[PDB]
Amino acid sequence: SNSGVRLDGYARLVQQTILCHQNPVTGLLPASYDQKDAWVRDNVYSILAVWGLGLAYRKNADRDEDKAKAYELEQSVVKLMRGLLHCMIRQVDKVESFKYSQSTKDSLHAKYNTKTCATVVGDDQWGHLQLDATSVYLLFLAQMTASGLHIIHSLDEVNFIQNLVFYIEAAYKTADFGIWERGDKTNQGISELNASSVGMAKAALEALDELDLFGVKGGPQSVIHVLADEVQHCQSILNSLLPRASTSKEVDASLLSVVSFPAFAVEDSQLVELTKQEIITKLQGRYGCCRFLRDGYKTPKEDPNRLYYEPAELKLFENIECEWPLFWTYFILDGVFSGNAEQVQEYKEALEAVLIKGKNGVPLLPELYSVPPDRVDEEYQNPHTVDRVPMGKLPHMWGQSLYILGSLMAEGFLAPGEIDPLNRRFSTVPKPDVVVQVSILAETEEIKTILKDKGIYVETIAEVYPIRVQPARILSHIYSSLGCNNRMKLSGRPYRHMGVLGTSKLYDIRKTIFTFTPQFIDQQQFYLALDNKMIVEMLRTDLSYLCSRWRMTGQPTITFPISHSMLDEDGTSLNSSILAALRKMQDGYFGGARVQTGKLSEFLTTSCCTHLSFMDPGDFKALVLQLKETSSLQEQADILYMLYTMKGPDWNTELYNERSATVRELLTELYGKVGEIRHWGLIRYISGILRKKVEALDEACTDLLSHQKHLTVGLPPEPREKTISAPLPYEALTQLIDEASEGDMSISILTQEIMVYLAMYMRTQPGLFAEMFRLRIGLIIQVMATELAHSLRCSAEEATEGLMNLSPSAMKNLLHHILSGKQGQWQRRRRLDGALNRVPVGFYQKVWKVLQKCHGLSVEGFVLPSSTTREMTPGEIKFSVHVESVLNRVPQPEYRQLLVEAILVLTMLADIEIHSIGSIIAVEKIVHIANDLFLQEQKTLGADDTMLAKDPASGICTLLYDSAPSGRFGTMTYLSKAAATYVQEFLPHSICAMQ
Amino acid sequence: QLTEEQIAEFKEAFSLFDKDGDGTITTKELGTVMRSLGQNPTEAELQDMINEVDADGNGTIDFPEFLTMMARKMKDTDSEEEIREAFRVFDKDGNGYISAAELRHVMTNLGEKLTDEEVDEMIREADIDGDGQVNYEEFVQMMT
Amino acid sequence: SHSAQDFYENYEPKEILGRGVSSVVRRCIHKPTSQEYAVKVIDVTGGGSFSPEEVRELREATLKEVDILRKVSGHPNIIQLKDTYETNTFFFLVFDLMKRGELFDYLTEKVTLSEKETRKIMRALLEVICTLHKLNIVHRDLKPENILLDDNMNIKLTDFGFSCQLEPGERLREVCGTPSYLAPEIIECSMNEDHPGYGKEVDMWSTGVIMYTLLAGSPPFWHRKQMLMLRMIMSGNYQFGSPEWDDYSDTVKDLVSRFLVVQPQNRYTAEEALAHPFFQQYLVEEVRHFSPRGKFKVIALTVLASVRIYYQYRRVKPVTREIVIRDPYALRPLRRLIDAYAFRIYGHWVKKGQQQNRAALFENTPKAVLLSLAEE
Repeated sequence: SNSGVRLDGYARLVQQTILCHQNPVTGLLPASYDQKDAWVRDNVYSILAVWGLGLAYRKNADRDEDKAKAYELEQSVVKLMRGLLHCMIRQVDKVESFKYSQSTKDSLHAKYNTKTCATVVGDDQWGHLQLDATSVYLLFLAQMTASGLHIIHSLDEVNFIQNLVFYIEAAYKTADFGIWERGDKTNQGISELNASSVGMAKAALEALDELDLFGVKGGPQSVIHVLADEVQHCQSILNSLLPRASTSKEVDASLLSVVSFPAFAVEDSQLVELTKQEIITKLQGRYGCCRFLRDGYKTPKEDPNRLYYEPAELKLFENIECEWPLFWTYFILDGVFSGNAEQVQEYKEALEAVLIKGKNGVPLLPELYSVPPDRVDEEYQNPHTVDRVPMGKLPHMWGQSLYILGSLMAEGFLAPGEIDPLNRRFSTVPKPDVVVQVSILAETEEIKTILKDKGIYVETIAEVYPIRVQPARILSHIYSSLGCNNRMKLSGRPYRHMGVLGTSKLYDIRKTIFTFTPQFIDQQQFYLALDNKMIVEMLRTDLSYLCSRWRMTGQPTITFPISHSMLDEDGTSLNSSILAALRKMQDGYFGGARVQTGKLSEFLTTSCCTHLSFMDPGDFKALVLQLKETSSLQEQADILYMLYTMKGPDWNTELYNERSATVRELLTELYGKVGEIRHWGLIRYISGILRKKVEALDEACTDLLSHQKHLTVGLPPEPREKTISAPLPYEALTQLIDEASEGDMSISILTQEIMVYLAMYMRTQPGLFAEMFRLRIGLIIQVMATELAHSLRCSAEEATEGLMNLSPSAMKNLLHHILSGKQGQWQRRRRLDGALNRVPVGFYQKVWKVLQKCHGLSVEGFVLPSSTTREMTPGEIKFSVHVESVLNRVPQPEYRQLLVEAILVLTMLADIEIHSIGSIIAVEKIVHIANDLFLQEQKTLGADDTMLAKDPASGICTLLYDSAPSGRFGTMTYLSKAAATYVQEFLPHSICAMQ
Repeated sequence: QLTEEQIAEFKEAFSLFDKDGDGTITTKELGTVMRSLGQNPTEAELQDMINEVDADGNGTIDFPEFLTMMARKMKDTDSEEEIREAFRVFDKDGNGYISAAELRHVMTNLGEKLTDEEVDEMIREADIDGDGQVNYEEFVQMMT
Repeated sequence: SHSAQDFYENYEPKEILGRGVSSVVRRCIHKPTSQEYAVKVIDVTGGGSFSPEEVRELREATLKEVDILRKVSGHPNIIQLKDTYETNTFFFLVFDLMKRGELFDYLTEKVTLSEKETRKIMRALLEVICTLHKLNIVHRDLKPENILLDDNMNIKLTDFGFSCQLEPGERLREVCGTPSYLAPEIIECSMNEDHPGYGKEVDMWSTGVIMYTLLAGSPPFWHRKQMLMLRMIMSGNYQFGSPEWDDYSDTVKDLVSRFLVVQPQNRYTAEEALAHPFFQQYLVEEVRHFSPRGKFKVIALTVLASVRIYYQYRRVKPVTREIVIRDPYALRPLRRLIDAYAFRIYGHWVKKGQQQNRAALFENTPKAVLLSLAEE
C-alpha cells in the first residue's frame, strides 16, 4: 500500500539522518558537527520525529515485523530518556544547593559529556543556567508517560523528580542567561529575565499535576504533587511582558515556540495574532528570519576569535543579521496544527526553495546564510536584496527533526490528538465563571450571641468536632516533608508562604477533615491586619482573584472566623464595616463575585478534597528597677530599646524573681498592651527592634520591576542611594534595605509599607504611573512630610510625628491623593512636579530629534554630545538614563521644570526653521534672557520694586514661578522669544523660517 | 439681523455661482467663474483660496460658509476698494458710466438668459436721474 | 423590579469602565443574544455607612429618577434604560453602551473646537431641550460632563437625577448645581425669598455658557473666590478678549449674546433659537421670484463676492520671524501650538470642581501692581 511505502521512506530518512549517531550504551547523540558534546535541549528536541514514527507504526502494525519496528523505536526513545536522566541524577548536590538561595555557581551544567557522562568544563567557563531545557525535558517526559512508554523504574527517581520540581518552580523571579546562552542583548553576559523561560516552565508544571509515573498499575504514592499559585504568577508575568521578549530586546523569534506547537501557554488569542504579525513584519527576510535585531554571530566583522563584544556596535551589526530557517519551519507546524492549510502550503513552498540536496539526494537544512564579505555597502542602502551563501555547520538535527515531524503530520498518517494526549490544544476555550462558597464561624459564645442578635446565624468553633481549623503556617510546615530522603541527602520542599489558592480547598489527613484560614488575618506577623477597612479591602481583592481563575475542579471554600479584635471599643457589638460586609456577602453579591453562605455540612458534599498520603506512618539592676517602677509606653519602649542595644540582646533582665523574663519576651508582651490602645506611635517603633519582615516582599518587587521601572532605596544624595535594577533574593533585599535605611530603623518599616501599597495599587489601576520612569521612596516620603507640614502649618518635627501616627488607611489615602495630583499655588505645583520629575510622555523622542540637528545641549558645563544619537535608540533605556542624569544636576526642582519647559519650546520651534545650528545650545542662557525680558517688561508697565523681587540663590524673580504656563503673559512666550534671540545669535544672518 | 428677502437673495446668488447643482462650489466651478470675468488664477491660487475660506482641508465650500462670508461688515476702506473693483469689472469700457449694453454683456458672460426689454426695464427702474446711466452715488446707495 | 436571580442568570458582568462617588460602571453581556451594555450598580446602604433615613432617601430618589426617565424614553438622543434590577442593597440600571467618554476628555485633548462640530452639537442640544420643555420636564443639570459621545459623533443626554416635573403655574425655589452654571434667578431666589422663582427658561443660560466655553475655550465667568464670581455673575459683564475673537463670524457672537440675557423674559427660546440664520441651510427650491431690483442686487452680490474672495486670500501675511521675536501671540498657529504644548505639559491638573478649571491655565491679565485692587 502507499502508506507502507511512505512509512518505509520516512523510516529510512530518519535512520540515515539522526539514528546513525545514537552513541550506544549512553544513548546520547553528539551535539552536531565535530564538537563532541551533548546539549540538553537538542537531545530532547531530536526525539519527536522518532516518537511520532513509532506511534504511527504501532496502530497500523498488525504484523510481527511492524511490531518489532515499533518495539525498537520505543526502546530507543526510552534508552535516550534514561541516559539523559542519569546525568541529572548524578548531580544531586547541585540541586540541593540551588534549592536554597539563587546563584549561578550552584547550577546544573548545560553541556554534559559522552560515554561516562562526566563534566567537560568548570563553573566559570560557560553559562550554566537554562531553565527552558529542564522545563521542556519535564514536559516531554510527562507527555510520553501518558502515551504508554515507561521511563521510570525505581521509586528513588520519584524523589529526585519531586526535588527537581522545586528547582524550576521559582522561574518567575529568577534571572537566566537565556536560550541563546549569551545573556542580554550585548555580550559580557549579565543575568536577566526573559519571557521564553517562564513560558516554557509554566507548561511543565501543569502537565505533572496528577500524572503518575507508574502507569495504570501505580500505588498510593506514585503521583507528583504541584501547587497552583506559581502557575498563576507565571501566567501573569507572561501576560504583562508578552509583546516583548525581555526589557532589552524589542522582539525575539523564540516566542514562536512558546506560542506554537510546544508548550501552549497563552490566553487572549488577540495577543497571539498581534505577536505573530509583529514577528512577520519585523523579522521576515528573503531566505529565513533573524533571531533578534543586532546580532553579530557569523559576521565578516566582530573578529570571530574574540569575545565580550566591545561597546562599538554603532552600525557594524545593522541589517546584516544572517538568517535562521528554524523560525520558518516552526510556522508550518503552527499552521497545520489548528486549522490552517493555505498557510501550510505557502510556507512549505517557501521552504522547499531554500533547501540543499546532499549525499543520496535527501533533505538537508542549512543553519544560516552569510552575507558575502564584499557586498556589504549595498545592503545598508537596499536591505534584503543581496544574495547570501551558506555558512557554518549544517547537520541541524533540531530543524530537520521538526521538519520531518511536520511533513509526517501533514501527510495525515498521524492526527494532532496523538502527540498531545493531555489535550493542551484547547487553552483558548473561555470559561464562563465560578461560584464562591463562604462559611462564617464564631470564636466564642459571645460572638455567636451578638451575630444572632442582628439576624446572622453561625456556629461556634465547637460543635464541629469532626472538623478542625488551624492557621496556614501549620500547613506550610506540613508541606516541608514531601519528597524527603535521607540516603540521597534530600531535604524536601523549603518553607514558603501559602496563598489563597492553596488554603481554599479541603484537605484529608489520616481519616480527618481540616480547613485552613486565609493568611491575611494573621496578627502575629505585622499590624496590617489590625485595621477593619484593610481587612475588608483584602477580602474583596481575594474574592475577586479567586473568582477570576479557579482553574481547579469543584467550588472553592473560604473560612472567615470573627476574632475578638473585630468588636467595637465596648466589646459588645461588631464594627459597622464588618456588619456591612457580612450583610453584603448575603444576597449573592459582594465585591466582584457571587458569594453563597451556609454551613460546612452542606459544603462537604460538593467541594474539592485532597488526599495526603506522604503523611501516613512509615548598674543594670537599677535600670531594671526603674523600668519596673516607671510607667508610660514612651519610657517603657525607651528603656527596653536601650537595654536591648547595650546588654540585652538575649540576656535575662531578672525582673521577675520566679520567671526568667528576657528582653525579647518583655518586648513581645508589650504588643498585647499596645494593641488595645491603637497607639500608632510606638507600635512601629517596637516593630523596628524586633525587625519584623513582610512576607511576599520579593513578589511585590518583581511585579514592580516587570513594568519597566527602576526602583530606589535610600534618601539623597549619593552614594547612599541605591538602584535595584534586577530581582534580588529575600535576604539580599532585606540587607540592602537595612543598609540604605541606616540606623533610622523606622525608615525601613515605612519603605516596606510604601512598597506594599504601591504593589497593591499597581494591579488595580496601572494608569497613574505614567509620566514616571524612576521611583524613589525617599523623595516620596519627603514630599509626604512636606505636604503634611504645609497642611498643618507646623514644624517639620510635628509633621513627621503626625505622619507616624497615621493609620494605614490614612497613609494609603494620602499616597493616592499625592499620585493623582489633586503666590503659593503655581510655585507649589511646580515644586511638586519637579520633586517627582513628571516629564511628558514623549520628551525623549523630541530630545533625540533635536540632538539630531545640533552638536549637543550644554547644561552648566556638562555637555550631552550629539554623537550618542547613533550609539543608542530612543526606545532604549540607556539614553533615558543619561538624559535624566544630565537634567538632574541642578538641585532646585523649579530650575528642573524651567529647563524642561525650555527644552520643549526649543524642540517645538526647531521644526519651523530648516537649517543646522552647528553649535552647542545653553538652556540656562535662554532662561536668563527670558527672565531679563520679563523683568524689563514689568518695569516698563510700572510695577513697584516689591513685586519684582529676587530669589536668594536662583537669580529668578519669584513672580516668574507663579506666572501661569500659557496666555499672552505666560512664561512660554518669554521662553520662545529668548530661544529665538539665542538662535539668531548663532545663525548666518538669515532664518528662512517657513512652515 | 437678516430678513427673508436677504436670505432668498443670498440663496439665489449661491445657486447662480454653482452652475451645476451639487451642493458645493467646486474648484472647477470656481475656476470657470473666475475665467468668465477675465481672470486666470492658477491652480495653487485656487487651492489657497479654498483653504483660506474653509475652516479645514476638505477643499469644499458649503452654504453656511458663503453666508458667513457675505454677512461680514467690511467697513469703508476695504468696502470702498471692493466697490471700486466691482465697478471696474462693470466698467470694462473707459467711460465711467453703466449702459444697457454693458449690463447685458455682463449678464451674458455670467450666464444669464435675459431679454433686451428686461434689461431696459431693469436699467430704467435702477436709474433715478433718467439719463440712462448710473453714477457712483447711486451704485453705492443701492449696494445696500 | 424582580428578584436578583433574574439578573444573576441573565447578565454576565465584566471589567470596570469607570468610577463614581458611590457607583461604578461595569460592562455586561446579554446571554440570550451577546449584546453589549453598560450597568450602573448603585449601593443603597452606602457600604453600611449611611443612617437608615439616608438609605430611604436614596432609594426614593432613585425610584423618582427611574419613573421620570421612563416617560421620556423614545427619543433617539436620550439614554436608554434597557433593564432594571432591585434588591435590598443594590440597584442595577442597564443602559446602552457608548464607547468613548464625556465631552470633558474631548475638550481637554483638543483644547478648542471649530464651528463645524459646534453647529451639529448645538442643533442636537436645542432639539432635545425643545422636546423636554414640550413634555413639561426640566433638567437643570446641563453640563459638559453629562454628555456622552459615540463613534459617529452622537451625543445623548444623561444624568436625569435632578430632573423633576413642573406643574403649570408653579415656581421652584430650590438651589442646586455647580455655582458657575447657576443662573441669576437662582442666586436672587437664594438670597431673597420674595423672588417668584425661575423656569423652564433657566435652561437657556446653561446652553449659552456651554456654547461660550466650547468656542472661546474658557468659562465666561470664573474667579478664585466664590463671592467675587457670584458678584461678577450678578453684574453680567461678560467680555470678549482682544486676540481671541478676531477670527470668528458676527452671527455666532450675536447668537451667543442673545442666549445670555439678564432679563428672563428677553431670553431666546429653543424654537426662536432654531430659527437663527446661523443654522440656515438650503436643499432645493425653484420659487424665487422678485422685481428687477432683486436681480440687480443678486448680480451685484455675486460680483462683489467674486472680487472679495481674491482680496481675502491676498490679505495673508508671511512668517515674519522678526514679528515672532517681537510678539509670537499675534499669529494664530503660534498661539495654537503654545496652548497645545502647555495643556500637554500641565494636563493632569484639570478636574471637576471649582477649585480646578480650564481657566486656571490661561493668564490674559497684565500681572502688575494692578493686581492689588481685587475687591472691597
